[PDB]
Amino acid sequence: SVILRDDFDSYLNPNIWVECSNCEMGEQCGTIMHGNAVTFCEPYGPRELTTTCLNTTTASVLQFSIGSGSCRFSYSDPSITVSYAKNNTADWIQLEKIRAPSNVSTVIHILYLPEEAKGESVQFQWKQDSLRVYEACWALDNILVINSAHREVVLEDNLDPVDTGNWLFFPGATVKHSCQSDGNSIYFHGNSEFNFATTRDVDLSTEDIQEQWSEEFESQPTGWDILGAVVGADCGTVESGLSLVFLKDGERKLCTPYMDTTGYGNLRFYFVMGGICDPGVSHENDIILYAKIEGRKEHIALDTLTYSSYKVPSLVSVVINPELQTPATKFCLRQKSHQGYNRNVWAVDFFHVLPVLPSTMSHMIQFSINLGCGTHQPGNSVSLEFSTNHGRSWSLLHTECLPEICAGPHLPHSTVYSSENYSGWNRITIPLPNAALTRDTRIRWRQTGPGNMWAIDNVYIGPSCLKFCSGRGQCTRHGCKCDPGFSGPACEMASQTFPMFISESFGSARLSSYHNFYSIRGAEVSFGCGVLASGKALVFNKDGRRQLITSFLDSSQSRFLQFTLRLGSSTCRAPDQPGEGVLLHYSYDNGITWKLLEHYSYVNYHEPRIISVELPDDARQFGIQFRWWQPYHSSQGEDVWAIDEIVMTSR
Ligand SMILES: *[C@@H]1O[C@H](CO)[C@@H](O)[C@H](O)[C@H]1NC(C)=O
Ligand SMILES: *[C@@H]1O[C@H](CO)[C@@H](O)[C@H](O)[C@H]1NC(C)=O
Ligand SMILES: *[C@@H]1O[C@H](CO)[C@@H](O)[C@H](O)[C@H]1NC(C)=O
Ligand SMILES: [Ca+2]
Ligand SMILES: [Ca+2]
Ligand SMILES: [Ca+2]
Ligand SMILES: [Ca+2]
Ligand SMILES: [Ca+2]
Repeated sequence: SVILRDDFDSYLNPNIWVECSNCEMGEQCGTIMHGNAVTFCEPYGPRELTTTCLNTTTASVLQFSIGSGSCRFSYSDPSITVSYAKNNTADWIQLEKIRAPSNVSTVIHILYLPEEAKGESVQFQWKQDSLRVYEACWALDNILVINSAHREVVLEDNLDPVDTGNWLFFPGATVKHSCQSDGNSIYFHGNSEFNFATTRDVDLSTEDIQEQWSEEFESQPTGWDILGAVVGADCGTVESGLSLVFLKDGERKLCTPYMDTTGYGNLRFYFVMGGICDPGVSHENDIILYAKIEGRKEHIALDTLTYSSYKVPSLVSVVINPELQTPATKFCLRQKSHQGYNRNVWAVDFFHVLPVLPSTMSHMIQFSINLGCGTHQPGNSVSLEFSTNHGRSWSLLHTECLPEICAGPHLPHSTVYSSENYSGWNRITIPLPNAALTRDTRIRWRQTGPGNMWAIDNVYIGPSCLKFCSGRGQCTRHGCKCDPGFSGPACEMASQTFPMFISESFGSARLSSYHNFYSIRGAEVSFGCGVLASGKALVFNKDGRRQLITSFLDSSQSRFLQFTLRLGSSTCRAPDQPGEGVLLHYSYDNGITWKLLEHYSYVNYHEPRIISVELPDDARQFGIQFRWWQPYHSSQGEDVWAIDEIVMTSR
């Protein structure tokens, strides 16, 4: 899994590092990643850090963080080489050369290791060029050499005990019992620029794909924008048959036609630079991947393909953002610069697109998370992201796509988790998107606020348990571990029964008395919106989440769900912007899958309306919840809506 790892807070460890040249292991420059770093601050002397011998036979990537922290950063100091040597000789071969840190930011460097650096006796060396005074300092932290050999399709870790091989780094966190966890968890105390937990790469590839559109480039395609390319096989087989080989003098650019992407969530293609072809040599030969919407001049950046990452044909997987799911979106690859004909050559093949989620729902992630740890901390929020290029770039695992605002497939919730909406420990269960179903995919939980406390536990990543255990179980390597009171391979058999009716006129001003509802957020019971049915109504006034979730029901013998709704009229001013309407969802797997039932435009309900929703078969279920929710509002006393007289019956 890992050939080398050191955050310098786990011990210099003489089994990892030769004695350094004029360094200190500590906090002389403050936080780089977290805790201690290897710092260089002497005015003279060689500045050098060197590993002991390593077996890099199947080493793929070298990663490290570098920066000046709170120390003086460089304007004119000599640059810093990253090199390797074999057989404990002094013949250092340069891998990369980077200028000494010249901002305050810490940069994470990802280096793809050439073949000649893969051997049985290899060291790596960080060394600053010698002087002819160092006016500045620099520091190293979180050094990692990944192993490509030994590989898994499932990652399971409840930290009891932790498998260190499952994790790269978690800066700001410790594996320990805290935050009222079940045994150990990954606990962030809240002390610092980076606070995240990153998994190792997992093999989430699938045996076949169900693409509905593809381009194989067996002849120059019609309607594309193609500059500087020939249809051929100069770089060898990129996927199958011929490919687009960008070997010409001049501009090298590839653009799809404007496409209807409103049903697509994942763009894929195979790519290679060098190898059989002439390789790129520096980052000016990099490929820029961007998108464009028809009618609008702006280029939406997507990713960058680096000259060193794709020396063999490799799958590139990119998320088509909700802003890019339009009736006319095009995708473009452009090289920055090259050194002439047949120089720094790249090739692409088998462009194809996939839906947001695979039809099979074949893979999932599940975890427990606590935000705040027994104290609601505003601004405490964790984004769940994935990478398919060894951490070079990251994407939110799911991005919301809601009516009017988004034209793509309906996706109600982004994989973002804030303290405002969660209390204590909560289990999150998510089907993985197609774009993450690759062959080196890693996951990370990243704090996006500041000193916020949080923790994660019971992590599962891999093939989906049956029905994601129906929201009533933990998915394990060996199937569902069901919660108390539930049983079966998907935890579908329940011991309790649920009411086959609901009825609420909202006579009580105390939200704590509503046991027929699971959640009442952002609302009060009052006359603020006048009379809807009779007496008071539930008026959604407040800042933050505005939602109403019924308790668990049994709608198997129910025909309709009925309620009175009003959107706006001074204490009930109507929603004024698109997407500020109300959505009705249902879920019968404990909130894993919220299915859209109806959408009430912000433009249609100024006078109270008796709404009667005839239930489709899929919404007549034992153990179901109905939710009314306003995802967007101006969060004051604005865009107010109200509900009253909720009724469901059964025969
Ligand atoms: C070095 O790594 C390779 C590939 O992982 C392995 O076959 C070899 O046995 C290793 N050498 C030693 C001394 O462990
Ligand atoms: C250097 O390392 C190579 C690894 O392929 C080994 O075969 C060779 O014997 C070594 N030679 C010396 C002089 O150390
Ligand atoms: C660090 O330098 C990079 C390179 O120009 C830049 O993108 C970034 O904004 C800099 N950080 C700060 C805090 O200026
Ligand atoms: Ca550290
Ligand atoms: Ca645990
Ligand atoms: Ca082809
Ligand atoms: Ca009422
Ligand atoms: Ca508004």
